[PDB]
Amino acid sequence: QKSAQQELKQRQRAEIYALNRVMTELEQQQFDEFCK
Amino acid sequence: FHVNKSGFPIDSHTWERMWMHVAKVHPKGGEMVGAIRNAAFLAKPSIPQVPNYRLSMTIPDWLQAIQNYMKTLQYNHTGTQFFEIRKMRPLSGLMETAKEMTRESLPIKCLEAVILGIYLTNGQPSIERFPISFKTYFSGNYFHHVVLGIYCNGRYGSLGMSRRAELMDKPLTFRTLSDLIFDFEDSYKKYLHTVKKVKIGLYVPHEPHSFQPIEWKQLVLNVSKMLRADIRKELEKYARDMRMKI
Repeated sequence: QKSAQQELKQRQRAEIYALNRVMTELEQQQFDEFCK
Repeated sequence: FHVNKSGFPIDSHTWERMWMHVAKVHPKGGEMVGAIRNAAFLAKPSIPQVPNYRLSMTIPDWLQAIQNYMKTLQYNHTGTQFFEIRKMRPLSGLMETAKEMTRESLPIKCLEAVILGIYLTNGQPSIERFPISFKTYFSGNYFHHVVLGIYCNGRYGSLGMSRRAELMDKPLTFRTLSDLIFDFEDSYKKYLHTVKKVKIGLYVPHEPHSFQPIEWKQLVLNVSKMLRADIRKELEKYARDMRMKI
């Protein structure tokens, strides 16, 4: 019920921010290939 | 460019399609996804405190606290937009989504940020809020972007979120709407974007009627077809119309 889903929400959030860090760094490197 | 329509927690179909998208986009795709999914010692990201205006703050500090909050949530580079925004939905319902974003506390893109910015500035009548939408062209394709224009104490600025630092927040130092727009135009050209269309909405009411939506395109300008002088002329006339409540 409303408890297993909170655990899942938090798990998904931690993976989302780990993913977003990696993708942010990739965009920063492709964008740097543009400015160079 | 997917959008999560399953709420929270994100359902299976939405979750797996996000992961396949990033696996494809990233050069080390499959190795990357395996390092994150079901990783056992992932940091639990802290939850930023939601800004709230206090009489002890200046208005620029308060609005910078709003912009820093959005930067802390981060621009969403995953390819999956996490909060569905239906643009013609009444403000009443959009404000429930904005509240939801402060609760779930996830990365956001440009439209989500405009809604957040409205939510976080509602209740301070000295700030007027209105959306500014851009349609641009870059190497064969059209791109869309929106920010929250603001007007306060005789100055224009903005709040927003973008993959670029120059296509978002602008301080309260522009003396005309035209100067604000032309600053966005000049920033866009650093990235070899041509602005095709500028759309200005109406002021977003602090106390909307139950059914009132945001109006996104009260003024629509096909800017790539016009000269500087004609663009400024039209923007200044519309801006004075706004400030008069005509």
